[PDB]
Amino acid sequence: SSHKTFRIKRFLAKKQKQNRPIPQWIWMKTGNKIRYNSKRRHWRRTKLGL
Amino acid sequence: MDQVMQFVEPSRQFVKDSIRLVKRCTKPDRKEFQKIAMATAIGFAIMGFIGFFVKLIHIPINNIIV
Amino acid sequence: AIKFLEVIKPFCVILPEIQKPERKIQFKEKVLWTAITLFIFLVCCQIPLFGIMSSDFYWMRVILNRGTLMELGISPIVTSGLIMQLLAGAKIIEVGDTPKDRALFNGAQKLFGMIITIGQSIVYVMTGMYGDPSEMGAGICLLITIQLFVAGLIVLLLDELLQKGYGLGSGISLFIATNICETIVWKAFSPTTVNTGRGMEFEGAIIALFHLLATRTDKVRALREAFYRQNLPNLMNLIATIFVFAVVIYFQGFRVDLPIKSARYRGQYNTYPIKLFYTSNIPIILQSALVSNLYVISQMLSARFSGNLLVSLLGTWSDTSSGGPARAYPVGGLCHYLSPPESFGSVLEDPVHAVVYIVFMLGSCAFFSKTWIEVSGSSAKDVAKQLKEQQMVMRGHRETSMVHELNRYIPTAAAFGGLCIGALSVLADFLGAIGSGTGILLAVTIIYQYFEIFVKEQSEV
Amino acid sequence: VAKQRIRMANEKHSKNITQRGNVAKTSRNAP
Amino acid sequence: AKIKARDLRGKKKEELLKQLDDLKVELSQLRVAKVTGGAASKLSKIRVVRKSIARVLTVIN
Amino acid sequence: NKHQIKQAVKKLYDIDVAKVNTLIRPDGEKKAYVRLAPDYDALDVANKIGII
Amino acid sequence: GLKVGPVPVLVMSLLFIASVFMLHIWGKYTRS
Amino acid sequence: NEVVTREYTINIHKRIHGVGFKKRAPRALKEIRKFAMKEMGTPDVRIDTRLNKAVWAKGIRNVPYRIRVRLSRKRNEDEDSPNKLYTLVTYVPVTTFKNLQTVNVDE
Amino acid sequence: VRYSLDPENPTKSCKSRGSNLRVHFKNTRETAQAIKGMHIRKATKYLKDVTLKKQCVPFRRYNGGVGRCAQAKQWGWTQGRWPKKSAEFLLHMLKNAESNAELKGLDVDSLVIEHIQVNKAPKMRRRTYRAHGRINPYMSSPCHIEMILTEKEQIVPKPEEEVAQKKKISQKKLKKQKLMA
Ligand SMILES: [Mg+2]
Ligand SMILES: [Mg+2]
Ligand SMILES: [Mg+2]
Ligand SMILES: [Mg+2]
Repeated sequence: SSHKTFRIKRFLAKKQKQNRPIPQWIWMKTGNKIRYNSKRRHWRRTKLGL
Repeated sequence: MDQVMQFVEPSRQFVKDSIRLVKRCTKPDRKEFQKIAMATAIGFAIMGFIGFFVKLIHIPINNIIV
Repeated sequence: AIKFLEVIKPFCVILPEIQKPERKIQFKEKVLWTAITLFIFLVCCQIPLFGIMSSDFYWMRVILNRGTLMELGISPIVTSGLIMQLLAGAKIIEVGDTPKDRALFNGAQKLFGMIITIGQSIVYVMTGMYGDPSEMGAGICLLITIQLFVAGLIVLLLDELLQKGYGLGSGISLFIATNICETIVWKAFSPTTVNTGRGMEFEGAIIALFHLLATRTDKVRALREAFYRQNLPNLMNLIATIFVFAVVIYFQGFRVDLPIKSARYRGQYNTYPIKLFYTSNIPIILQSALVSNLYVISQMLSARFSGNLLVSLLGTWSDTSSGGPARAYPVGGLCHYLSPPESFGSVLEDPVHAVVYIVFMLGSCAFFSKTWIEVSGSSAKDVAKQLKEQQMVMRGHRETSMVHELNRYIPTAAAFGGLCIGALSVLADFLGAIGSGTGILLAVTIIYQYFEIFVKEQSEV
Repeated sequence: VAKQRIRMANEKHSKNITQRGNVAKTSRNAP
Repeated sequence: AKIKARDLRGKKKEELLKQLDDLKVELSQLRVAKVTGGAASKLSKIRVVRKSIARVLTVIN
Repeated sequence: NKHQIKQAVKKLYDIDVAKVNTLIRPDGEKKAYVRLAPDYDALDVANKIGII
Repeated sequence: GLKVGPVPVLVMSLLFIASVFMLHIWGKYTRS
Repeated sequence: NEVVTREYTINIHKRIHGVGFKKRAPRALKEIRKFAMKEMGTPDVRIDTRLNKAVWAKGIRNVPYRIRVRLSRKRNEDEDSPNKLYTLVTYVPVTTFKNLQTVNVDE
Repeated sequence: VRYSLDPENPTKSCKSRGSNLRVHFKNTRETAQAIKGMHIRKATKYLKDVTLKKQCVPFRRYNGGVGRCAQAKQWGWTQGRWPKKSAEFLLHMLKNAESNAELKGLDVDSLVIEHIQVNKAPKMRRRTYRAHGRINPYMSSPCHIEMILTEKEQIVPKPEEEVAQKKKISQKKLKKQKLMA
């Protein structure tokens, strides 16, 4: 909501920053296996639960 | 003073922009300045000498032609 | 539009073109293409034209770019290049925005350069800069056209080959830089000698020193003669050129680096450079024109209307026959105020005039630089459109707010960039440095590109 | 601004039916 | 002119506090450069200046 | 806090500050809207800082 | 459009450069 | 005589007979466009917005019974278009429909 | 890349193929069987009629529930339909194949569809929501297509109204080329 606690507004901010694609130079790394960020979240498909 | 400030202010501000642009300019640093200086000298020596020789060599050949 | 492309279309359909290199060429191979390219051009310069008979001078045809196969230099091919982006910038020509049409558009540029060459070669034959046709005959005149003409096509064709990845950079810039370089080196080590009544005197300024530092018994005398000649080059002139070289080098690095990034991909941060010399050597060239032909008009005008104060005040003229061609001298009035001082003693003996000319030269250079950007399509709006077309943007800005950010520096870089260009030239000429700023700026900038290219490939070369 | 221009401009647009494929980008040609 | 801990051992406290302040001023300028389009050289200097800051504080502590 | 930001701005850049407004951004960073005294030109001060 | 190779430039220009010599040499040594 | 103009009366009443209320006016346009193709043989048929306004002037279901139109076969200036010609259907306001024939219009 | 069959005279054939194409496999297998053995000009003309509903594709194997039409009598069959996407997809493959023939310097007016095969591609997953809180598959059935064209002694020049058409310019293709240039 608009009414927010500092603790919640800080938890939500960290969940916002983790929701990005991987850098493309990570692919060229020597022993790389990651193809994409498998931990992507969508506000509508799955809920943070808090 | 219209006719004074009507030309003084722009020229005065033109200095303001000029100084400001110089502060924002990335200026070459002594190590960067030295790197190019030795670079340009060598490159200058190459082209000029190569041309200097060619101009010399055709001198006798020019004499034969004329 | 229709009667512009359709006219050009058929002609380029037949015109020649060089093929691409399918896979990237190795650097040491590129050098070898470049090395052969520069050698060929130099030969063409040293070759005097065949058939120049009456007037321009056999000695001149032996010694000197005057009278060579490169009499026109690269001005014809250059003239089309400026003419082209002038018309495109001027909106006189509708831009055929497709890669193959754009190649064809470049084809029209090549055609114009060839057109100019024949136009210039024909004109110079008419004017008699090699003699009268009624004396030489047309067959000799025709040979003159062919030699100049074919040279332009070869020179035109050679530069592209280097541009197309077979060599390094641009041949025209290489040649122009080298000529500047050979000019200073020539004046520095020429073994040629000139018979002063005291004997033969070496043109090579450095040669003359030791030649005069060994011959003359009093080394105090040679401490002046070699360094303060007036009919011969001096090592002081070489000294300033060295100092000017350092100055130009320092100001080559000045630029405003704006952060831009691709709108499509994260990271990938790149910088758009706004060079201080935003308008290159164009402003002085334009400045030269107004100076040169203002004297021509003011000279002619006073002759027919010497009695008018509207003309006498504008300028009083004199024909100074100082050996070479009669040198026009503004006796007084505006034109004299719009003329340079010739000697250090004159400068200090007339400080007020020195201030006026110095100030005017700067003001002219700045103005021509500022106005040139709007004409040449290099203003903020044009640059923004280039970036928008290339999918580049400033981080945190909208497409429309890029124009505002560029306007902070582009108009100021133009005025301050042009002002510095003129100022540097004035100091260089006040110091009599060989070639002034225009040559030095070009040579310094050009060697940097090849320097930069070498550094990249130096990674393993 | 006169409100009658809404009608006049609306009617002008209707005339584009007869010039499909060559409709003027800007009718204020000057500038 | 790189900062090495051995060079800092014998210096006075106020002398190291001054040296610390110069580095902190330097880092702030680099952080301004990081967002105004500084060259790759200035960006690489951030980590060099940060560990120089740590070295001085280490020798002070 | 605002008092700390105001004192830091003055000491770092030797300017005077009229007031400070602050918000915490959705990404967790704190943004400070620092207004300078009328005898100071933020456009000039930005050039000193290198922003413009 | 007509295409061209890089060496054909060098070869054609060289023959032209050779052709220039003939102009200076033959044009003189027949009239000297 | 590719560029010709004629004036027609289209009996919309018999064209839309039996059609549902919500489809009556839309099908008048479809029948006007079908009529134009038959008389002029041009798949590219353009219906003037004033004729559209006349067919809808009474709502979706109470469409006018008869309507006087004008068909003009014109040359398609769009060289890209596969159809050299096209028909333009305009509206002719009439007080009465009695004794109105198919009339050749000369421009 | 391997095709199921091999051209009999490889010097007189051109190939084309496509994979993971989002056109129904069942409609397309029927559409391809119609044009098997057709001359390319006839084949191209036929598929354009299918789009205009002037000629039907007879549904011979996958005909469960398919309706009857008067145009299926042309094929000695009662069931026929007009799969527009299948026809359009095959018109693109034929166009690609015809260009391949030109690249090899073959007489495009003599080409016959000699081999043509439609294969099921891996199925794409979506879902539909059913009564009582149940979820069920909603699967697309894409196909692979491959066709080999061969020269025969019958020649059909191209239609006049087709050779006179403008080489359409695509602005979006110009943009990307300019960006690369
Ligand atoms: Mg929900
Ligand atoms: Mg059933
Ligand atoms: Mg059923
Ligand atoms: Mg439920």
